[PDB]
Amino acid sequence: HGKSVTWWDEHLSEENVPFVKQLVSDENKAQLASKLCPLKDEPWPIHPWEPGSSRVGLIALKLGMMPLWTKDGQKHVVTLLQVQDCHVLKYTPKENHNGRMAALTVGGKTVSHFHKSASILEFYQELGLPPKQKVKIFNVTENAVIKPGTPLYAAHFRPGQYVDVTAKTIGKGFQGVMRRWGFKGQPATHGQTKTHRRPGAISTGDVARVWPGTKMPGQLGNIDRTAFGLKVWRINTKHNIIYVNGSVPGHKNCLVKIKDSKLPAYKDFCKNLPFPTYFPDGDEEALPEDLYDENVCQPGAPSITFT
Amino acid sequence: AIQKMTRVRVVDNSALGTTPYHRPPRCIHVYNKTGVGKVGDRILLAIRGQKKKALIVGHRMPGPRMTPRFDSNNVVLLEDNGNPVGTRIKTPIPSSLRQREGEFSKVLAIAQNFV
Amino acid sequence: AAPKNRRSIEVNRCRRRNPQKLIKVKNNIDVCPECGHLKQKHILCGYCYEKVRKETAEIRRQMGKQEGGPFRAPTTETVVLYSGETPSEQDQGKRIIERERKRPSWFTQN
Amino acid sequence: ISHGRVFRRLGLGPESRIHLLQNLLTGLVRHERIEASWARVDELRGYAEKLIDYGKLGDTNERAMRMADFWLTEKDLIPKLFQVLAPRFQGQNGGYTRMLQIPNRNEQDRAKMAVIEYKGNCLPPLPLPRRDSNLTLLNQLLQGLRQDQEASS
Amino acid sequence: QRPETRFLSPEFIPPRGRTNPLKFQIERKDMLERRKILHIPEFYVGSILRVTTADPYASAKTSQFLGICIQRSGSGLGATFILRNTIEGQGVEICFELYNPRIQEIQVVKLEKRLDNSLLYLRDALPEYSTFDVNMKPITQEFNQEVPVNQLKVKMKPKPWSKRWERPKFNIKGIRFDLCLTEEQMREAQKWSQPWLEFDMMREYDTSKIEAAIWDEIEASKNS
RNA sequence: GAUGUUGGAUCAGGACACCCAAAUGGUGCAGCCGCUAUUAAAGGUUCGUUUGUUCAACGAUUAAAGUCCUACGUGAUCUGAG
Ligand SMILES: [Mg+2]
Ligand SMILES: [Mg+2]
Ligand SMILES: [Mg+2]
Ligand SMILES: [Mg+2]
Ligand SMILES: [Mg+2]
Ligand SMILES: [Mg+2]
Ligand SMILES: [Mg+2]
Ligand SMILES: [Mg+2]
Ligand SMILES: [Mg+2]
Ligand SMILES: [Mg+2]
Ligand SMILES: [Mg+2]
Ligand SMILES: [Mg+2]
Ligand SMILES: [Mg+2]
Ligand SMILES: [Mg+2]
Ligand SMILES: [Mg+2]
Ligand SMILES: [Mg+2]
Ligand SMILES: [Zn+2]
Repeated sequence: HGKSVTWWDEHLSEENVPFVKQLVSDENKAQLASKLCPLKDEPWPIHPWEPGSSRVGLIALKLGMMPLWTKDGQKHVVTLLQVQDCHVLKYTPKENHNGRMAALTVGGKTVSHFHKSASILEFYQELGLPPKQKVKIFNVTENAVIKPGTPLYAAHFRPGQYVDVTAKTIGKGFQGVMRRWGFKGQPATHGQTKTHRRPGAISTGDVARVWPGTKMPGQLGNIDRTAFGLKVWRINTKHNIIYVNGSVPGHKNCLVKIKDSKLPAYKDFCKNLPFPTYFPDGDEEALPEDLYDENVCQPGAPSITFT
Repeated sequence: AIQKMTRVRVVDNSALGTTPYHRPPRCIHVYNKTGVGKVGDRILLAIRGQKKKALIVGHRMPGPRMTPRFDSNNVVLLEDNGNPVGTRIKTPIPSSLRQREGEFSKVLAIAQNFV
Repeated sequence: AAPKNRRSIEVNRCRRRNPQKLIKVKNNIDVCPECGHLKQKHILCGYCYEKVRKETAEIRRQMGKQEGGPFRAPTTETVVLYSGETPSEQDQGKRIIERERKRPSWFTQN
Repeated sequence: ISHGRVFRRLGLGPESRIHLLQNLLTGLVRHERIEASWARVDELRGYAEKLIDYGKLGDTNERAMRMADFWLTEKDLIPKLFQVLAPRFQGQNGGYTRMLQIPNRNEQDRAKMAVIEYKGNCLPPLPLPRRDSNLTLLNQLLQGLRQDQEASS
Repeated sequence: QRPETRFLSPEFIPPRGRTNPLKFQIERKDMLERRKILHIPEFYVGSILRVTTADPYASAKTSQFLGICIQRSGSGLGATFILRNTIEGQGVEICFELYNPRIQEIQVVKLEKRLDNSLLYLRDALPEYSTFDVNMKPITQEFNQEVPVNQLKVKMKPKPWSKRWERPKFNIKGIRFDLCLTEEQMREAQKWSQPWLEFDMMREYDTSKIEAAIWDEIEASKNS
């Protein structure tokens, strides 16, 4: 038995190719809109807010960057993060993860069934969601737990707050020493021969080995990084778009991990936020289409006059 | 960005500014820890074989949007007291300079046109 | 830099018999429904493309004969004919190439 | 680094690249199908597409005419571009070129080759990949599902 | 007779990058929210403008400036333009953000199109061309629906110039090159020309689908 | 039957007999500077004119512009003014 390679679309005919697609997308919209109502389904017990609590996070899409002006006249540049499809996936009890905090696994953007693994499609069939592209694990306290297969919207971070972002930084491949590290070069013109880039002496004569940490040319930039202490300026409710401050590591259009700030200055800031998470059903109110921080100049306004 | 060995042009009306010399006045030292000076920074000028202190007024390097960018690098002659050794400054000065009153007070007081 | 020691045949067997330097077994090979020769799944059949190619070459020769010189090329659409065929009205007003071989089964009339 | 770049570097430089494409495009507009290196066929694809989009702009447009001058070397071909090759594409927006991969060349070089062709040329039909017919056990098995989705609606 | 062509402010033209189109609808909705307060008039590189700024540090909060628009660049909310004027003999440039909330009133004194799409070369031109009267009154438009093309060759200071303007990549029709150059240098400049660029096809940027979509977006935004 | 030798360039590993930053004792310490002594090596320790020059003088500064070792570190990485 020499078994052949098979992809999903190999044996389908002209007739059946669109049918399969229409069918899969149909079942997808159905399964999505079905999970659209968490609170009336089989909601888990909601717990009050204690001071040592830690919230759930979000998975976003980096759109691009845009300028934004404060009422004070200063100009900030901000990054638009969008929440496309966000659902909590599985749940790990306290003892079963860190011995300390409970793991909540969150899914990202929707992909096609046809290219994933058997095991994974099994995992989503026992859930009822479409497969998510990027899946990250958040650490969370017992009072912040949610129920697996629950939707997470972008109103989750109320405007003004500090968040943290983790993502894979822009990959630059195999880079020389002057990029990767930032060693000065050798001078260009004075009779230097074939040296204008190279690291130069890499060690000491006695040691006769080169040390286990030594900086050398190599892989640069595809790695995880985290930006701390970013302020959130404004929120869009309809398109689910956060405007965070400064820059977020990754290429634009990349998938990005958002949490509340773990920085020591902000420790208790989570007392004012909708805590298990935000629930559009529960409040039964329409949030204004944009939530602005008190500082921001709104896209329409008096056109500032100092005095 | 005005740095060591930049030829600067002295805008205020002074003895040392207008009188000719075989050397254009050169900047020796900038007092920022960065070797680069900006508008409202402080310089040590070599003029006519002696050292005077100066205040950078405008320069040819671009700066934050809505800052005026000038055709030439312009300095005002200054002594240690912070007193301008000149009577008055004709060519226009960045309105941003009015931010710091403390150091530049007198310099601002003799300034004619702002932009 | 000059190698400090001859390497043993052991070390060499290790290096050049590595699973990476071995030729991988291609799993995408199939047979072509017409001539039953072998072809890779994403590539045209070699043997089929051959008879197609030969016929294209010959039809290009005869249409090289129908043209007088190097720079002279037809403004009409062309339609190629085989023994026993007469032009349809859809195809008339066009340049016609006449050929001896009766129309090959894989080339349709349309 | 290479990030976000839509052009290969082929031949002795940028100019050499344009002239390589020139030759290929002349060949393609003349013979209506050519077999060339896969990198270069795939490169030619875009230009072969948009050259037909100038043909549609009309014979009278000047910007199209000086364009046809640069890109079609053999001068006879230019009336072929406007009067022949442009008019037989009308309804079809982007559907001009078929590009398919041939077995690798038989010479010691062993490159990776492709044939590129205009739709509707009069040449023997290329032995295109066939789709599995509908009587196939699996496709026949999907028909049931379709008819049941029709029966439920 | 009603000649009708719609002038779309150049920063409603989205850049060539692969950015998700959702980003551009946002920027547009914001800058169109901004259009409704501060009125932004048409103008081109070569056109003379006067901007009023809110100035924190001055006593009269208004700061007035007047000059040529030398170049524009941007997209979405980050649109900018550059004004150039000679005050007292000092060359002065300012970079203004079009949609910036500090700007109060923009005013067009003279609407004009000069031959090149950017003039940075007015840096090396003689002081006349950069000088303008601070107090000049707005010289209005006759609604000819023809923005007047003023073809004016310029004189330049002796070399070197801040950029090399003689070279083909700049395509400068505005400079007077007979008086400022020699034949040798005009042959030199022709060694850097890249003739094949205009014929590059694929290098061409297609718009009109987007044009229709966003123009319809602006109609739809004015209606509501 | 060769361990290629000064000074720079690049990149520095280490000592502590601390030049800065950090806690302190004593003073012929009122405070401001200081002068001495104890404990502390994670991090710093500038740019120029003249000399091939390390050293040194001199200009201008810095919180400081340490003393050393590593084949007077480092030429199968570079430079040869000496
Ligand atoms: Mg990369
Ligand atoms: Mg260098
Ligand atoms: Mg070299
Ligand atoms: Mg040599
Ligand atoms: Mg002297
Ligand atoms: Mg690429
Ligand atoms: Mg090559
Ligand atoms: Mg491609
Ligand atoms: Mg320059
Ligand atoms: Mg020996
Ligand atoms: Mg060290
Ligand atoms: Mg000690
Ligand atoms: Mg140390
Ligand atoms: Mg040595
Ligand atoms: Mg040495
Ligand atoms: Mg060595
Ligand atoms: Zn075959």
